[PDB]
Amino acid sequence: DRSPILITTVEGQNSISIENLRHKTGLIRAMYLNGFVTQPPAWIRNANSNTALLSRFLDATPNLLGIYEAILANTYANAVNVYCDSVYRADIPIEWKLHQSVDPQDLLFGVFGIVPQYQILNEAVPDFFAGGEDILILQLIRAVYD
Amino acid sequence: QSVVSRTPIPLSKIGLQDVKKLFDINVIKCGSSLRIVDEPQVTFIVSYAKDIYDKFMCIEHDSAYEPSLTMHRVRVIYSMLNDYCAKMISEVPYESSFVGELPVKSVTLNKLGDRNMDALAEHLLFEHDVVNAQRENRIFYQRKSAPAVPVIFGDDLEPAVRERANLYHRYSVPYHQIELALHALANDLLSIQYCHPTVVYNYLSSRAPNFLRLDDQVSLKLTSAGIGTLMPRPVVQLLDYDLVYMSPLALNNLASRLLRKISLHLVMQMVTAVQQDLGEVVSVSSNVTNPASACLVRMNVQGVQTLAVFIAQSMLNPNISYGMISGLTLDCFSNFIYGACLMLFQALIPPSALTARQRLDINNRFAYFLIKCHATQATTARLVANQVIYPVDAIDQWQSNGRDVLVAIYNNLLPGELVLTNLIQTYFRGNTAQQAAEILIPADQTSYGANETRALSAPYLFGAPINMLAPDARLSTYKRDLALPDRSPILITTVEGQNSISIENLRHKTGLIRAMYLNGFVTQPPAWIRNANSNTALLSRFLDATPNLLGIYEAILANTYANAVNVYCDSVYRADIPIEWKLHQSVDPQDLLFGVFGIVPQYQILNEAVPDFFAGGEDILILQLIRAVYDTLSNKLGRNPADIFHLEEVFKVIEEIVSVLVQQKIDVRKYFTESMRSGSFSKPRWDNFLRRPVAQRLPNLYSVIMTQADHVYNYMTQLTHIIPITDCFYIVKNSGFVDRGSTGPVIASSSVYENVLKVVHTIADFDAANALRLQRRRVDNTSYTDSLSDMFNGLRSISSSEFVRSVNGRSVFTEGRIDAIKVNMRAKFDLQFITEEGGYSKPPNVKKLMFSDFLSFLDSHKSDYRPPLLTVPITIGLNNLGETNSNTLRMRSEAIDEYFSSYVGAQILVPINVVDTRVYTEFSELRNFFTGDVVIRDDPFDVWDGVKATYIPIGVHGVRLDPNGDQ
Amino acid sequence: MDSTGRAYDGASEFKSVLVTEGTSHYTPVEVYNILDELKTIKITSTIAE
Amino acid sequence: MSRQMWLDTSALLEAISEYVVRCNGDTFSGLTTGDFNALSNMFTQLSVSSAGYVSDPRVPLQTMSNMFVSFITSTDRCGYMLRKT
Amino acid sequence: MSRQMWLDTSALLEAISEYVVRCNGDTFSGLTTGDFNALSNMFTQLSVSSAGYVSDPRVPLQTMSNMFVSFITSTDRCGYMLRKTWFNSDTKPTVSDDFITTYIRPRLQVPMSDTVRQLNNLSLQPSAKPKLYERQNAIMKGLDIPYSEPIEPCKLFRSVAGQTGNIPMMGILATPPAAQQQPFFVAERRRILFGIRSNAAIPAGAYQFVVPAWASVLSVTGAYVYFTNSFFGTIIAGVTATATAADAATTFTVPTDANNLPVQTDSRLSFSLGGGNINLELGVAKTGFCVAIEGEFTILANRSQAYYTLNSITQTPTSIDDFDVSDFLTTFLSQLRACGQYEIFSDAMDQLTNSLITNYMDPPAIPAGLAFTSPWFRFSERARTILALQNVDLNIRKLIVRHLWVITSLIAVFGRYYRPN
Repeated sequence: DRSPILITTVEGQNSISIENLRHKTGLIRAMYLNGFVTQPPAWIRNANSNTALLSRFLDATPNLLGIYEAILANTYANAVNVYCDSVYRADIPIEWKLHQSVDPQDLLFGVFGIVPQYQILNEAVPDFFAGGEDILILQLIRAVYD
Repeated sequence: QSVVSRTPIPLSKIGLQDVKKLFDINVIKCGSSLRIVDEPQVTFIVSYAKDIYDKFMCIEHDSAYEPSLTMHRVRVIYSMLNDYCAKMISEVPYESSFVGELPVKSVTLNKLGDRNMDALAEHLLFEHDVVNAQRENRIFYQRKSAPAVPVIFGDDLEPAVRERANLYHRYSVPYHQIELALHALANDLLSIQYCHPTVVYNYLSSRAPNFLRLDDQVSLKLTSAGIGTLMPRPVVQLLDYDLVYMSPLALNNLASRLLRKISLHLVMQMVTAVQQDLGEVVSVSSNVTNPASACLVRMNVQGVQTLAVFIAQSMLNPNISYGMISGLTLDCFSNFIYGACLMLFQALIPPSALTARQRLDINNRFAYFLIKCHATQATTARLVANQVIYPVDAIDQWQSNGRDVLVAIYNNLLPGELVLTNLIQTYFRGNTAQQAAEILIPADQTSYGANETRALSAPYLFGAPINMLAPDARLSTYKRDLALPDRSPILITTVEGQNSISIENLRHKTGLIRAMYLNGFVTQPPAWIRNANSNTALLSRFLDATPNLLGIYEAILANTYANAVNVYCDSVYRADIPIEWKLHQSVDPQDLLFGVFGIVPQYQILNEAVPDFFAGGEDILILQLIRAVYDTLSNKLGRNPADIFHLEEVFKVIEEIVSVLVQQKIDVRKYFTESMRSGSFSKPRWDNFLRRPVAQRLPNLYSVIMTQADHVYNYMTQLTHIIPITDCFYIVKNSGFVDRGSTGPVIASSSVYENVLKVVHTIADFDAANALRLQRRRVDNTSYTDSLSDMFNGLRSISSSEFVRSVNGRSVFTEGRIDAIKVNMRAKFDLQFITEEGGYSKPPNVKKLMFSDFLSFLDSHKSDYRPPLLTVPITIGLNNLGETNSNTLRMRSEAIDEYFSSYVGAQILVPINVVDTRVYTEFSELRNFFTGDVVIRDDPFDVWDGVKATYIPIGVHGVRLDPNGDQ
Repeated sequence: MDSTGRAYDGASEFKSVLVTEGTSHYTPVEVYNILDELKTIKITSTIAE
Repeated sequence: MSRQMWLDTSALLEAISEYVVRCNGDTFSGLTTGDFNALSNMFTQLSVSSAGYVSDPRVPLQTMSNMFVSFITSTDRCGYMLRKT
Repeated sequence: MSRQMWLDTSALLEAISEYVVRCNGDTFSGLTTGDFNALSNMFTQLSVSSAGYVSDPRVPLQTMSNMFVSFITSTDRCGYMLRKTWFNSDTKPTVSDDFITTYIRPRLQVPMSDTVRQLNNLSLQPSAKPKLYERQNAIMKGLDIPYSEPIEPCKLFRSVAGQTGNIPMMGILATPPAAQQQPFFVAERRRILFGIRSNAAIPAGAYQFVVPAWASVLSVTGAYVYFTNSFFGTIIAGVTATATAADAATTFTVPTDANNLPVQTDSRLSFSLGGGNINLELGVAKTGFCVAIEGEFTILANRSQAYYTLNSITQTPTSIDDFDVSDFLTTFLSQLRACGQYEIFSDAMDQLTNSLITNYMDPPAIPAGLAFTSPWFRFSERARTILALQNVDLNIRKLIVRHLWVITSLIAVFGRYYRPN
């Protein structure tokens, strides 16, 4: 049964829902474009400018649609595999997991620059079963112990 | 660099022989093998041709599983306008001959190949029947006088040159109308594309303004154009010019051209002499540095140039560009010179020319100046206490942020503070404090996120709000007639009485400059402590000379026609236009100084500049054409092409088409970019383009062409019913048809007739047939079979012999009906005719299709994702026993039947009923079927191509500036 | 000079390259679902295999 | 146009009808009777030409009548033929 | 512009309504409904100005009603719509008005729209309560109505030579009879009634009934036919509903069916009253009888034209319904009163309905005796009045009723979102 996580719902056949971003869009609007009690410093003099820039930022958000298309394509063809999962196991030590750092700010140009292709390119094909080698051995090690 | 053509589908000439024929004629002498007939029946078999327009049919593909095809067809249709519709039949050959005593001009059938009705008739039996037919041919296939002109030009012409009946003749040729059909459209194409030179002359000459005229020789040539001449006809239609603001590319071109056209002609004194003159008026001590003295050096000519040109464009279309004012120091207004200039400058430009940001700063810098220099110690204090204004030493609290301080000062003034109430109210052109504070455009509706207050418009020009700028409709009526866009340039100043330009605005700002420097301060600017005199002087001479600025007004108004009769001008400020699309340059109000002293008005205008007229409108035509083509493509399709195919694939079709309509590789893509800097396609911008309703109709030319296209589509669509295709084919053990001894035209066939089949199994569709083929089962110890084959065996097999059975010479069919499987699959049938001479020596080789072959088919396509097409062969034996005649016993009856057995054996077939033929027995009617009209002008039209008709301006002349609509 | 843009200048140089293209060979263009369905096939086909 | 033009066409239509009645039940499989040939050719002249092949005579005749009623019922269109001249 | 252009837009606004009804309480957070998708797109098609997602669909819908009221009131503007030709030909008029430009234009996809429409008349379960658009088409262009759409007989009613009205004929049906009277034919909401009243018993045998012009359009299915003595709840006297298990069968036949149809039986029937007459055969004499047909009533195929064209009208004055317009006005009215214009509107309407009739009679003047007994929205009555003018001949009268109706409806649709402020 286990499968990978759903990054966002897929209605239609190539109609990808951005309802998730739209939610944050509203929150972002509430956070800055609705007036403050004691405005952040950046906003004392360039109030207008920020409003305009951030407003464009929001109007361009659907562009992130492109990322959705890509991720979605990989979770259906490319990387989909039997050992994918969506059940969070909280007992795994952090030291065992792979790690890297990310800058949320990079998402800026993502918003203003990504160009959707309105279509999913499932050109690849899954190697659905690779990766068991270790499990098998552990499974046998355990069964032989018995 | 789009260059639209005026004649997209040029006519080409063709010969009657080159017309593509849709029918084949077979002639056979039908006899009997059973009786002795003295006169066999000469018969004519008319069947359809085999290559019927393939590029459009594509029998190989089923339009029901490939919606893409219909799209492709629409594409083809247009290219067919060129390959067929544009090729005009112009030469039907004829000779002088008589019919009795009466002389006639008859079509020379002799040169029409296999439509040579004369030769076709030599097939009849007796010489006399031939002669009669041949003479009847000279009667029906002849050249006669034309009943009426075939080409319908809608123009109103001089009788002398008007196309008339007797210039044409109508020929009756051995072709069915269906065959000539397409070529008849040429007349329609020839019509909307070319017209008589005269018309072109009228068009150009009448729609010409007062100072332009056609060249002498051109006018003469276009006028003396004799009968039978054609020149390409002008395409005129009010376009949806508002689209320019929807496409970056389109707007960039509007701006690009708006700027190229600007041309001002100013005359100014010597930079020197002006210095030398003020130098005297102020008393410049070549040792003392003082305001008055200093400015006389930052006086350059180049500045005035730049300044004027700006004032000029800023007045043609508010949405192309903005200016960035230089030196807006916090208290710049305390520098009377700069101050006076900035205040004046505000009368040469509409609000639209300055950043809504700066426009606001200016108001503030002014309020600072008022509070600093013209406010009472008591007035200041009150404001500060009520938190309207911040103390003057709070240098930092005055730097700009949203609030329009001036509006606030004004809103909180007291009745007794006359001094200020004047300054402010005058600055704000009479609007009340609560008016000045009105929001014309909410910030959330501008690409630059800042409210558009009245106070931000009032000080500029006539003081009207940016959204409702007063237009210069002087040439309105003239534009409307020519069909140019219904919009004008911004009204920079009124033009009263007889050629008198009003300085109304400058006057206003002059009076304000006087009231803020030459009247007296509360706390005079530091610059004025020691230079009060020299200042008052210089400023005095300054105000006395502002009328010299009239010069700019002239140089601008001089080109009234050029400024308005064009596509690029507009006067409504669309605030939503992306600020990054606009161009911008720096402006120094001080440069305007030398202009006030230097510019010398010439007081009468002598040369008007050549308007651009329709130049640059092609982009709109292109756009509208794109939408047009799209809508057509989607109509013939049933839904939006994008719902089914990748936008790219659709565009590729639209491109190909549109480009044929304008003779130029067009690229839909580029019109809808993200911005002027990024060339990425903006699906959204495209969607809005399609979402917009269609305002204006297309120009007539394009509408006709597209309609001529639709007709062709429907014409072809109809020719569908004649290509070889059945909705089903039958599978059967054995079959054939021999009808020996018959006198009919059909005496043998690879197939049978429908009523002889008994359907005992029906295979619904390709899928099902394929499914049965794959259900294998074990029969016995070493063999297997398959549901389809298994079903085929269930059929009764009728001995080959039983088909050719005969009784005393006549074929008979004692057997029942043929057990068969009905397969409802789409299939093409390859027809073939064979003539039976009567000599039963060498058996014919008839193509027969076996069950085995059908399986071999189903296995080569087992995986296909859309049904494949089975080409089923079917041979028909034509009775031509007429060439065989003797009563001598040569062979045994059994031998004849055995001969005919060559036709039997087929296992996969289509009924003979499928084959649609027309069979004529009297030559007469064969002719009556094959007769059609072609009306053709005796002498070919003389089409003038390289005619060069361009406007030329007349010399210098008295120019009258039409006065503005008064009261 | 008229809704076409250009005036009555030189002669119209007619390019035949613009029609002779795309007319020739008819290559069918696949629909969305059909295209996609065909891919789902390869995916499942393999997972099954 | 001409009052004459309308008659000439009316005549043609009346001719089509005539030959329809002439062909009723006389349309046999292996032959092209003169009457039918004539009927066929008359259909051909009825339409424009740009009306293409006639696979089912019912259609062009049907289309023609439809256009006629939407014409003969609109004063704005068929007005011309109502004036004295 | 074109009458067609108006209908098309009405249908749009009328469609926008439909979907607004569909989306009510079905607008959730993470869902995308085909319905809301349709709606939000339709909200776009209104304004020629802009095409951005409508954050508040109230705004443009309002601006539109306002613009409309301001147009429909001034006779200088909406005058062209009151010409004889506007209700007749599809000739795009040369009129330039801000409203017409911004909101009216063709909107229905062609030819598809018609195709669907006809395919619809054959549909199994058509809307039981049709949009106005359908009537607009039947009343104006004379189009067909769905073959199996139900209808209440009494609306269909019109005045006949024999009896003047329907509802009024009630009181008479109440009064005991002087002597065997003439046959009556009345119609309720869910049933048709016919019979012969008498104080003296009338013999057992064959009796012929002439079905009226207005009811020869009817057809019923799933019907119970029996002997009753009530009309709209009121008691009919001079008729008996008595009977006994011994009584001989009482059958009636119609020209369209060669079989006897039983009365006072539990079987459900279906027959066509378009045959022209009913043949009843009383098995046992009754002291006044009244037969009732209660079932599902439908208007025969290709006959709805009689009802919607006002061709079923032969007398004068006549009883005439309103094609249900009254039921659609409700909203607009309640919205008028809201801002205090119910008054000022009635005056602009009277000028409209007047100025309209004017253009209908050559030479160009108000008729004599134009006594409007009711206000613009009680159409049913105003129609009776127009149809009662002896001055102008029947045809022109009818034409005015139809033309008036279309305008009336057009308002009922466009006004609703009206809020001046």
